[PDB]
Amino acid sequence: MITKPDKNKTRQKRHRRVRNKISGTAECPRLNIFRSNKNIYAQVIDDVAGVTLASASALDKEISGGTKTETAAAVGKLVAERAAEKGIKKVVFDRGGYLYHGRVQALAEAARENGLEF
Amino acid sequence: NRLKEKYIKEVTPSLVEKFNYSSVMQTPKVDKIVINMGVGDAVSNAKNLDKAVEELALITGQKPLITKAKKSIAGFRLREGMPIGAKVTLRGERMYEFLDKLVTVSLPRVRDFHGVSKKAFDGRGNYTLGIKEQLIFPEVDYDLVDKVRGMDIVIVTTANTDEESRELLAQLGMPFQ
Amino acid sequence: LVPKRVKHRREFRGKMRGEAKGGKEVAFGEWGLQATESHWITNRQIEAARIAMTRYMKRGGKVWIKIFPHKSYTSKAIGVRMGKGKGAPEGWVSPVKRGKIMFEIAGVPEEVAREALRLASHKLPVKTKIVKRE
Amino acid sequence: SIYEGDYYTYKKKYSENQLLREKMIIQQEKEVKELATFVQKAKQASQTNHALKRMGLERAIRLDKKKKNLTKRDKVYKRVKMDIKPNREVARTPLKVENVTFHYPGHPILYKDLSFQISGKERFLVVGENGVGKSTLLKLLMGINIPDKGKIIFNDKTDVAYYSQELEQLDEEKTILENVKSDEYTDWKLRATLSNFLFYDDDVNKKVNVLSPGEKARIVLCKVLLQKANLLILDQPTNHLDPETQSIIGANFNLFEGTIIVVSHNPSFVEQIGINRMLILPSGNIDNYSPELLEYYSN
Amino acid sequence: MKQDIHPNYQPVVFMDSTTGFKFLSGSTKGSSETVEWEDGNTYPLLRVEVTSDSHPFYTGRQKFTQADGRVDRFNKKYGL
Amino acid sequence: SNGRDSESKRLGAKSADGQTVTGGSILYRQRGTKIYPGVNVGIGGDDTLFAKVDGVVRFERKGRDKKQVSVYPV
Amino acid sequence: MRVNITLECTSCKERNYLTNKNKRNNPDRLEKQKYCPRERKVTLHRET
RNA sequence: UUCGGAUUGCAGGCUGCAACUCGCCUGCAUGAAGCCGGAAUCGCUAGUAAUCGCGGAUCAGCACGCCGCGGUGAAUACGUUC
RNA sequence: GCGGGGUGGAGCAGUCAGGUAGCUCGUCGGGCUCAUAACCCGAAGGUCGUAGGUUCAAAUCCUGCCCCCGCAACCA
RNA sequence: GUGGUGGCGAUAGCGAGAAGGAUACACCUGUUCCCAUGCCGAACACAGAAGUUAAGCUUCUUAGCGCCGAUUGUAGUGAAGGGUUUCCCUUUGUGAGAGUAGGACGUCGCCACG
RNA sequence: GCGGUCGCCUCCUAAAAGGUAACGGAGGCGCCCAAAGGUUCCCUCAGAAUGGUUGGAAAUCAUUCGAAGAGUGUAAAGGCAGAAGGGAGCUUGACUGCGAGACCUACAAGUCGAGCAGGGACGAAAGUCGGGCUUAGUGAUCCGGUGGUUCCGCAUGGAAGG
RNA sequence: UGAUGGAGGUAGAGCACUGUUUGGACUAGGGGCCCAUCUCGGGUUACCGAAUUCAGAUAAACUCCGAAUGCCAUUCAUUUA
Ligand SMILES: Nc1ncnc2c1ncn2[C@@H]1O[C@H](COP(=O)(O)OP(=O)(O)OP(=O)(O)O)[C@@H](O)[C@H]1O
Ligand SMILES: [K+]
Ligand SMILES: [K+]
Ligand SMILES: [K+]
Ligand SMILES: [K+]
Ligand SMILES: [K+]
Ligand SMILES: [K+]
Ligand SMILES: [K+]
Ligand SMILES: [K+]
Ligand SMILES: [Mg+2]
Ligand SMILES: [Mg+2]
Ligand SMILES: [Mg+2]
Ligand SMILES: [Mg+2]
Ligand SMILES: [Mg+2]
Ligand SMILES: [Mg+2]
Ligand SMILES: [Mg+2]
Ligand SMILES: [Mg+2]
Ligand SMILES: [Mg+2]
Ligand SMILES: [Mg+2]
Ligand SMILES: [Mg+2]
Ligand SMILES: [Zn+2]
Repeated sequence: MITKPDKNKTRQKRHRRVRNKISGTAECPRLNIFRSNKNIYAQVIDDVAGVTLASASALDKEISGGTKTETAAAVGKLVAERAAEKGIKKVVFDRGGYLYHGRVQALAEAARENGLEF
Repeated sequence: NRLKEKYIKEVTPSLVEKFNYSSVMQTPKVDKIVINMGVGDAVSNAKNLDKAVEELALITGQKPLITKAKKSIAGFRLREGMPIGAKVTLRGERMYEFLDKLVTVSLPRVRDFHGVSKKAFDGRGNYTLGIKEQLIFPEVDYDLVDKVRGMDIVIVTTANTDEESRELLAQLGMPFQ
Repeated sequence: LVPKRVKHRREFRGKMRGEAKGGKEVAFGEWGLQATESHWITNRQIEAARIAMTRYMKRGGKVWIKIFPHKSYTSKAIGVRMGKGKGAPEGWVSPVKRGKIMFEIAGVPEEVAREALRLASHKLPVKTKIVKRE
Repeated sequence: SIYEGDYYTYKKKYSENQLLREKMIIQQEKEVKELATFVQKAKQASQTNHALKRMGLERAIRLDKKKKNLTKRDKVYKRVKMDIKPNREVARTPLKVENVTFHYPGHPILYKDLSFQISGKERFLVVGENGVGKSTLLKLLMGINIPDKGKIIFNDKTDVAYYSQELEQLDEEKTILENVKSDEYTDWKLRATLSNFLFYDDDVNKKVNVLSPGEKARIVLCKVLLQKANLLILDQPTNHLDPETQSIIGANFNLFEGTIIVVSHNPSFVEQIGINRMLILPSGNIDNYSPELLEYYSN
Repeated sequence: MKQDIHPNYQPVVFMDSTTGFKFLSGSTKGSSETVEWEDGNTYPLLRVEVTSDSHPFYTGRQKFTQADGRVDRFNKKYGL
Repeated sequence: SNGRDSESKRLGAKSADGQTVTGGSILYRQRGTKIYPGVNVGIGGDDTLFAKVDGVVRFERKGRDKKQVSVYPV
Repeated sequence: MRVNITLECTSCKERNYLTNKNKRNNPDRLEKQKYCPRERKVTLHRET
């Protein structure tokens, strides 16, 4: 008998504290990241309005796929260009309670390169 | 790999059949093994703790975590944070290897060995074996030990019931009384 | 009767206004002694009332003392001028407000109960009346 | 403080000054005690005795002014305390040296077929002059030097403690406490003994590199004491030690219940130890100790 | 697994000298004697005299005679 | 012996709800965070709530059992 | 034993900062990287 | 300790009606204190002290005791202050 | 309320200024003596009133508490 | 329908029980990789898709716990008065806590995949 | 008169803003930390039950229950489990020149402060940092010491002295 | 003065925390006491009884709650100055 904590629950416990000093505005939306064992998702959200201005993920059918790190980089590029189309340039990067090390870091760097200012 | 192979091959189907599990995921398994050596003599001489730590590391194959007294107790001449007692955690392949060696070699070498207890269950399917003395593990070398000492080996499994835990441990080989 | 401990050695005299907050009805016993006025009751008075009640009952039945002298009161010795801090603790009292059931009794015929409660009331400093369990 | 004269004159002048200072502090304490005793008497008198209560407060003011001008007696500097005891017992033949020859490669043989035998609980003095082989012989016994010829045998009952001449047993980089760290002694035991050697509190965390030669000598001696050996190979132990500590060292060794192989050019230290047999160098001569030591020195 | 802090750990084979029961498991101790093993591999061999198979308790049969009754001692003593 | 006490610290609210206040005005003095700082409201080194901007003060409830102060410019 | 100390810029020898330290816990002279207003840049300040 | 031979377990030999209280002895096993003994104190002047055995009376059985026998075999005595 | 003290059986050090528990008498045992005393030789006897802090370490420093001793507890 | 992400006082919860993984989320397979354990690839990080709804997870049932909670009455009390005035009473306004009827196993949004 | 007290912090008195006295009821302060500060990241307690060598009520170990019953250097109150509690890495913002505007207030003082500039610490970034969970840990002027100073320098240059 | 919005923990009330506290149920444990001791293995007082639970109280320095008033403020409304 031993219980293995829900990793998503632990993520969200950290993510609340992260969000306490990160919020999305119309002129500086929140770039939230969510990570799955299979996929990864990015959302540009306006917390004031509570609406996802733009979205990208490993299910867009525009990302051919590959290694999960490479999929994250492709998703980062895709969200950056979609956000640019909607005129969104500056963003505040919400790492969603993860560690800014691997897949999330690759996604963030892809977004930075493709034009999101942060 | 012997004990892991034994488990996955023989034990898993046997437990599945015995306990009528809908899905294989329900099969109890040894999650981890935590071996704790409580050294109160550290207060008198830290070298006692150092020798105990060296013995435990040799026995286990991993550097132990040197636990510290969470509270200061005058009864034992103990101040909070004093490095009294050590432990090691073993999972996966190292866990299986150490458990197999304990079953085969170390247990027979125990003085006047008549088996292991059959009641040291927490009530949730986790067992603990209280070793009275070292020198039963072949790695000890029976000579380096200036002072003989014991330990407590806690086997933590996913078994929900003491019954399932007992079956798994027996199948893995446990000389219950 | 004295508390084993007190958080504060000295305490305000206080004010007794209105009915008792609780314990106005007989809980355990068959009969009870209800105070019709508000007044301090010393541990000495409680003990005197208890002795009277029990002795008349012949130590039979059961007796409950609902009140307890939680509060402490101090005093100043004769020949001491006003000031120089509060006086040293002297005695213990229970502030009893009208409607409180100070004593309860059971296990005895009604005449014995009424007579025992009458003796206890005469020992106490408050006007009282007899009440039956509902 | 600078005096005119010699060492004795300084001691005479100093001893008198501390005596005259001590008497001053005594009399200042008596007057304070006198006032204190009266202040208390007034304090406990009846509140109705107005005059006594008044006088008590007046003397309380004088008592306060006294206690604020009362010279503190300087704490007398504490002397070293040594209690060297052997764990085990000496044998009748602690050390056997037989036909031992040794030469430093490229230099004349210091001694040829040197053979001596110590008896146990014996004060053995290795006499000689500078550059004659005294320290070489002691290094030979410990094992620092391997004998060119012969054998050196220690009885299994013999534990040996070595005090090197040049203080080569201390780590300058480490602290005092780190140097004395041993598997057989706990922390407070180390601190207690270091306090007996005048290393108090955070004085044990000082690096050995900043200590004076004399303070380092105490650490080496402390290491020797903590061994609790029954054979003491000491090479000029009193070197670097202040005259007071030398007498303490000699007196305690005299009472040591074990064998002592000592080298010392200090005439006072050898007298206190009470040497039994002296070994002269370079002319090997195992001899009974006596004022004939002077005869060898003359010759 | 951290590097350079764990005691040297190596695979090793154990054989029960009495019965010859074999098993491969890791250990801190190393054996100069080495043996072959299935899969075409060799490992250091740490021979052991007492193992589960050899030890009486695992077998379930006891080597000891369990001593004698005192009257039986007396029976053999006086031929009775 | 009793008879000691410290000067009162004049804690409490210093601006009413619905009042207009200039930037930097102290809204609330407190020990600890009895009331939390909301929008455009900062909390000082000693838990004093002040307005970061000019606006009207509003005391709201932060959830079930916590209060909060916000300053809304017009 | 805790005592107030002055930190002086090692470059311009300007007594710039005032602080305090426990001698027992920090026997050696304290050193910090602090802004030197005279030189208007961060420099090594050592206790005197 | 290959000194020591207590204590203890086992297994036995005898005598006796009988060996637990409570005999002696034997074999195996175990292997205690003890490293030459504080204040003080004892015997002995030659075949003596020391030391080595042997026999005996008592006695079914049972002595490190007692009586007796021989083997080997010393040191010291200046002197009578105490 | 003001002081003084709690260490071996008794009396006292040691406390200030942290390292290691002592002196005297007394007690127990053995000697000497015809016997007792004196004398001689051994041994025991306290975790320092107590509970917590400070320290690496407390008989020792800090705090409280409990005991015992002396004084005071009201003045024209 | 599922998965992200929010707003609103738990009427959003807790407990118990039931169903599902098509997708998705998960467990799950390993440590070669960046990275990591004051020891452990348990965690964190990485690579992958053998099996499972077992667990989490989502949906559903349930008022057992927690939560919300009307009306009436009462205590208290502002104002105006009275009395035998430590206290008590009267007129007028306000009006709890407690106790209860009852509510409630959430609702209001955005996005991606269906 | 004797005893007690004199300044600062916390609570109750204090009558639900603030303030409010008594020789009223209770406690603390005259410091501490070179990390017990800043930042980034990460973590969640106390006790209980059960099982387990020394080990005993109670040392360390494991599962479960457990919303705070812990901890927060230090009194109490307030606050804190989105941590202010705890661990680790790097660091010195425990910065310099200030400071709109407030609180408090007889004065002298005391308290808070966004924000600007300079030059930095941490972080990928957002951003945080002008000491510490908050509130005690302090003393006017005169006089003197030490350092800096493009200030003055009794005819002028220095000096002395400011 | 009315309307509106606020901050606060008093009266009252309450036991959700902290003290104080009554009775009932049960009992760890403690006290006696016997047998049997290896204090040890038990059987007992309706002996004292922790903790839990049921019922019932209590508080200036207790609060899950919580007024009436008073207080702060409104480019508000009426009157007034
Ligand atoms: N490591 C060495 N290498 C070469 N020669 C040496 C060495 N050590 C000593 N010698 C020589 O040995 C000779 C004597 O040796 P040793 O060190 O014993 O002198 P000593 O007896 O200790 O004299 P002292 O202590 O009074 O100075 C010296 O002349 C010296 O030069
Ligand atoms: K009456
Ligand atoms: K017999
Ligand atoms: K015979
Ligand atoms: K894994
Ligand atoms: K499931
Ligand atoms: K519900
Ligand atoms: K840090
Ligand atoms: K109250
Ligand atoms: Mg030399
Ligand atoms: Mg105050
Ligand atoms: Mg601050
Ligand atoms: Mg011998
Ligand atoms: Mg004769
Ligand atoms: Mg209500
Ligand atoms: Mg008021
Ligand atoms: Mg107020
Ligand atoms: Mg802190
Ligand atoms: Mg001039
Ligand atoms: Mg009230
Ligand atoms: Zn500079």
